[PDB]
Amino acid sequence: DAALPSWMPGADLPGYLNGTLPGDFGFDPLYLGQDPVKLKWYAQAELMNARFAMLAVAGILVPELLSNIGFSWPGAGVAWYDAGKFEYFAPASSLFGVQMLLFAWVEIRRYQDFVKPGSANQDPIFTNNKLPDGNEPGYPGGIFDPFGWSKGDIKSLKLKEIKNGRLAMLAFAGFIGQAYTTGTTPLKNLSTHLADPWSTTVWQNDLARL
Amino acid sequence: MKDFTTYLSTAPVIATIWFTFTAGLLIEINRYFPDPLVFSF
Amino acid sequence: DIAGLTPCSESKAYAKLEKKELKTLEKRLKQYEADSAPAVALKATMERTKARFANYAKAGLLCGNDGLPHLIADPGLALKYGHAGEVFIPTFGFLYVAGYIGYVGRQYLIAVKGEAKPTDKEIIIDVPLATKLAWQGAGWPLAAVQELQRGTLLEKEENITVSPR
Amino acid sequence: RQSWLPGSQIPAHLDTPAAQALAGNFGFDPLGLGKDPVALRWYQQAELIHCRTAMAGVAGILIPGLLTKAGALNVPEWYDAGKVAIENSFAPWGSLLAVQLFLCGFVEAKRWQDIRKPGSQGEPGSFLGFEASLKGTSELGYPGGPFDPLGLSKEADKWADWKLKEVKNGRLAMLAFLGFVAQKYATGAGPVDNLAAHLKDPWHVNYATNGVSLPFL
Amino acid sequence: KAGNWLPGSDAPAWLPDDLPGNYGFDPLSLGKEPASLKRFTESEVIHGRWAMLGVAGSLAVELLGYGNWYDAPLWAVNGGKATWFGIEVPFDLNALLAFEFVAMAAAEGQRGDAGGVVYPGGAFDPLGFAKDSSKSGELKLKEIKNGRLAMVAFLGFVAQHAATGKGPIAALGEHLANPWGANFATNGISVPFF
Ligand code: CLA
Ligand code: CLA
Ligand code: CLA
Ligand SMILES: CC(/C=C/C=C(C)/C=C/[C@@]12O[C@]1(C)C[C@@H](O)CC2(C)C)=C\C=C\C=C(C)\C=C\C=C(C)\C=C\[C@@]12O[C@]1(C)C[C@@H](O)CC2(C)C
Ligand SMILES: CC(/C=C/C=C(C)/C=C/[C@@]12O[C@]1(C)C[C@@H](O)CC2(C)C)=C\C=C\C=C(C)\C=C\C=C(C)\C=C\[C@@]12O[C@]1(C)C[C@@H](O)CC2(C)C
Repeated sequence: DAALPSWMPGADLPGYLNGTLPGDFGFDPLYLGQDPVKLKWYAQAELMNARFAMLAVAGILVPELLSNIGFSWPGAGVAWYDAGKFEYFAPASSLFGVQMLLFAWVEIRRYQDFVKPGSANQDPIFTNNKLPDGNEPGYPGGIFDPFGWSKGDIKSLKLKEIKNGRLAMLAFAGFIGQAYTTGTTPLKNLSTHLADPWSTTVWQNDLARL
Repeated sequence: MKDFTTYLSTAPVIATIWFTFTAGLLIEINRYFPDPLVFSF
Repeated sequence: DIAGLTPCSESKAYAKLEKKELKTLEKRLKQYEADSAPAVALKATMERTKARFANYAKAGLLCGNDGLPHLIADPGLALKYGHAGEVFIPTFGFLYVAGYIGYVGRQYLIAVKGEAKPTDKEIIIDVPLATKLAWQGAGWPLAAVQELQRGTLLEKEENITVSPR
Repeated sequence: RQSWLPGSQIPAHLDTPAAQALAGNFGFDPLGLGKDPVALRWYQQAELIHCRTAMAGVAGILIPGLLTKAGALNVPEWYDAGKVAIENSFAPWGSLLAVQLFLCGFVEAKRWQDIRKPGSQGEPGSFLGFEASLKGTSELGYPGGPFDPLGLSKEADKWADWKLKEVKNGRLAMLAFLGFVAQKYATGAGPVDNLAAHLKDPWHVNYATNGVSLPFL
Repeated sequence: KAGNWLPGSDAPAWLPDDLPGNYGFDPLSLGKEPASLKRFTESEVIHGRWAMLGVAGSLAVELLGYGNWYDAPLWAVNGGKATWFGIEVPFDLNALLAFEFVAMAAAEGQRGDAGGVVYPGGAFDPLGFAKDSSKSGELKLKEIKNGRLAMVAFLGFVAQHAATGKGPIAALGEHLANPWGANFATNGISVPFF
C-alpha cells in the first residue's frame, strides 16, 4: 500500500485496492473485491447503486421538503412508501412494462460498454452521433456530460461522486429502516429528532417500541 | 499394555464384546419400543 | 379383505384374546396388595399388553378367525392395501444390515490379505481397521454396485476346482 | 486446502488432480464412496443433477412461499400444491406422470448416453441438425450450448467460481429440501411458517422442543 | 453481412456474409456445424414463408369480417358448414383433413427429395425476379426479413390471444383505444404480479 487515505489510520490495508478506483480508502474487511474480476464488477455495481440511490434520496426528500414547505402537487403529502398505491394516468402495470423495456435497452447498452469498452459509443440510427472515444465503463461522457465537465477536475469529481453516492446509499438504507421501524416519513423523523434529540435516539425509540 | 489390548482384540474377546453390544442394543430397543411386530412408526 | 382376513380392529376374536390375556394378568394381580412389587410388575405388564394390542390394531394388521395378526409377504398386495411395513419394508431394512455385515467382513478380509500373516489378523482382530470399515460400510449398496460394475467383486477362474472340473 | 474437517486426513482419492478439479472438493468422503474414479465421475454427475433439481425445487417452494406470506401470491404449501394443482388441471396425475416420464426419460437417456461416452450425442444425423449443439463441453455435467444462453461459461476467469457457486448453493438446497421434509413431518406447518415460529421464540421453538426429534429430551 | 444485431458484438465466424439475413445472431451457437447450418437456413425460410402466409391470412380473415384466426376452425367442432369469403364449402373436417394430408404429403415429399432446395427458380419464379444477381440477393434479404417479422407476428398472435382472448386487429384496436391501459403489462397473464 501507500500513504493514501484509509478507513482506519494505521490499519494494514489489503493492497489490491491501490487508489485506481474512486473512493479507495481500503475498506474491504470481508475481502469481497479480492479477485480483480469481482472488483471490476463491484466498481460498476457501486457506481450504479450509488447513482440510483442519490436520485432516490433526492426524489424522497425534495418532495417531502416541497410538501412541508407548502407547495402544491397532486402527489404532495403522499409518502415515498405510499406512492405506488397512488393513482396516475396509467396503472403501475404499464409503467413497469415500459420501464423494463426502456431499461432493458439502456442497461444492455451499458453492459455492452462494460463487456467491450468502446462499443456502445454510437447510435443505432444517427451514426453522426457518437460518444467520445477513450471513456471508461461507468463514465460514458459526451451527451452524458453536456455541461462541459471532465476536462480537468475528474479525480476530484469521481471521489465526490462516490462519496455522495455512498452517503445516499446509506440514506436510503436509513429510509427503509426508519419507515419500517418508525412507520413515518424520513424528514418527519428528522423533525422529531430535532424536537428533543435526547429522548428520540434509535436506542430510545426501539426500547420504547418493544 | 500393548499385549493386554492385543488379547482383548482376540476373536473370542472381540466376539463377546460385540455380541454383548448387539444384544444390549436389541434389548434396549425392545425395552423402549416393546413388541415391534411391524414397521409402522 | 385380502385373503378372507379381517382387520384386527374389526375382529372380535382379537378383542377376545386381549380381554383373555388381561383376565389372566388380573387374576394374577388379585393375589397381591395394592402397590406391591408384583402388583407394579403386573400393572406394567397389563399396560404393555393393552398398548401392544392397540398398536397392532392401529398398524392396519389383518387378523384371521383366531384373532391373530397375519402378515402379507407379497409386494403388490402389501403395497396396494398398506401392509408394506409387515414384510416388505423390513425386507430391505434387513438386507441393508446384512449386506453391511457381509461387506464389512469382506473389506476386512481383503485388507488383511496383504499382511505377512493374514491368519493372525483374523484370530486377533485389527480393531482400528475393523472399526474404520464398520463405519464406512454404511454405503455398502453403492460401493457393492460400483464394485460389481468394475468386474472386481468377482474373482475370475483362479478359484480352485476338483479334477472333474 | 479448504477441508471440511481442518485436521482430518483427506482421502487420497479426493486429493488427486482428477478430483481437485471437481467443484466443491472439501475432502468429504468419510464412507469412501468415490474411491473408484469412475464411481466418482458418476457420483459427481449425480451430485450436479441432484443439486440443480433441488435448487429449482427449493426455489419453487420457498420463493412462492415467501411471496404468499407477503401477499404477492396464494400458492398453497408445497405438501398441498399437488392436490390443489391437480384439482384445477386438465389431466389426471397419472397421465401427467406418464407424459412427464416419457419427456424426462428421453432427455435423461440422452444425458445418460453422453455420460457413457462424452460428446456422443453430436453424432451427425441423430437429431435434425440440433445434435450439433448436443456435444456438451470438455467438462461432463456442464453441457453448455443451448443450455447456456447468456454465455457465462465462455470466460475461463469466472468458471471455477461459477462451478463452486452452483455446487454450494445446490448442496445447501438439497439440505433445504431434506429440511422441508423433516420439518413437515415434525411440525405440520410450512417452511416459512417454521422460520417465523423460530424467529418469534427461538429458545423454545426448535427441533429440541418438538416431540419428534429428541424423544429422550 | 447485413447488420450486427448487437452493435459492438463481432460476428460469429461460422455465419458466412453471403447468407441472406446474416446479422451475426447465433448466441447459442446452433449453426456452428455447416450441415446443421444448411438445414437451419432452409427451415428458416420455410418457417418464414409459412408464417408470412399465416399472418396474411389471420389479418385478412379479420380485416374482411370473417372473425379471427383462432375461431375459424370452430366450424368442425361447434357444428359445421365451413366458409371461405362467406362462400360455404362442401367439405367436412375428415374430407379436407385427408386431402390436406395427401396434397401436402405430395408437395413436401417433392420438396424433400430435392435435398436442400430453398430457392427453386422456374415453376416457382414465373415473373422472373430472382436469377442469382444483385436483385436476387437483395430480394432474398427482403424475403427472410419479412419472414422473420411474420414469425414474430404469429408468435404475437398466439401469445396475445392466449393472454387476452382477442384477435390481432381487436387487440390493436384495444391498444389504440388505451395504449397504457391495454398492453401486455395490463393483462393478468404476461407480468406475474400486478
Ligand atoms: C429368523 C427368524 C426370526 C424372525 C424373522 C424374527 C423376527 C422378530 N422377532 Mg423373533 N425370535 C426368533 C427368530 C426370529 N424372530 C428366535 C429364534 C427367537 C428365540 C431366541 C425369537 C424370540 C423373540 C422374542 C422373545 C421376541 C422376538 C421379537 C421379534 C421381532 C423383533 C422386532 C425388533 O426387535 O425390532 C427392532 C427394530 C429395528 C429397526 C432394529 C434393526 C437393527 C438396526 C438397529 C437398524 C439399523 C439402524 C441404523 C442404520 C444403525 C446406525 C448405526 C448404529 C450403531 C447407531 C420380529 C418380528 C420381539 C417381538 O416383539 O416380536 C413381535 C420379541 O419380543 N423374537
Ligand atoms: C438447509 C438448512 C436449514 C435451515 C436454515 C433450517 C432452519 C430451521 N429448521 Mg430445519 N432441517 C434441516 C435444514 C435446515 N433447517 C435439515 C437438513 C433437517 C433434517 C435433519 C432439518 C430438520 C428440522 C426439524 C426436525 C426441525 C427443523 C426446524 C428448523 C427451525 C429451527 C432450527 C432447529 O430446530 O434446528 C434445525 C435442526 C437441525 C437438525 C439442524 C440441521 C441444519 C443443517 C445441518 C444445515 C444448516 C447448518 C448451517 C451450517 C448453518 C445455517 C445455514 C443457514 C444460514 C442457511 C429453522 C427455521 C424446527 C422447526 O420447524 O422449528 C420451528 C424443527 O422442528 N429442522
Ligand atoms: C445516512 C445516514 C443517516 C442519517 C443522517 C440518519 C439520521 C437519523 N436516523 Mg437513521 N438510519 C440509517 C442512516 C441514517 N440515519 C441507516 C443506514 C439505518 C439502518 C440501520 C437507520 C435506521 C434508523 C432507525 C431505526 C432510527 C433512525 C433514526 C434516526 C434519527 C435519530 C438518530 C438516531 O436515533 O440514531 C440512528 C443512527 C443510526 C442508525 C446509525 C447510522 C449511522 C450512519 C450509517 C452513518 C452516519 C454518517 C456520519 C458518520 C454521521 C452523520 C454525518 C452527516 C449526515 C451530518 C436521525 C434523523 C431514529 C429516528 O427515527 O429518530 C426519530 C430511529 O428510530 N435511523
Ligand atoms: C433433488 C432434491 C429435491 C428436489 C425437489 C423437488 C423436485 C421439489 C419439487 C416440489 O416441491 C416443489 C418444487 C413443488 C411441490 O408442490 C411439488 C414438489 C414436486 C414436491 C433433493 C435432493 C436431496 C438430497 C440430499 C439431501 C442428499 C444428501 C446427501 C448427503 C448428506 C450425503 C452425504 C454423504 O454422501 C456424502 C456426500 C459423502 C459420504 O462419504 C458421506 C455421506 C454422509 C454418506
Ligand atoms: C416464432 C418462430 C421462431 C422463433 C425463433 C427464434 C426466436 C429463434 C431464436 C434463436 O435460434 C436463433 C435465431 C439463434 C440462436 O443462437 C438463438 C435463438 C434465440 C435460440 C417461428 C414461428 C413460425 C410460425 C409459422 C411457421 C406460422 C405459420 C402459420 C400458419 C400456417 C397459420 C395458419 C393459420 O392462421 C391461419 C392462416 C388461419 C387460421 O384460421 C388457421 C391457422 C392454421 C391457425
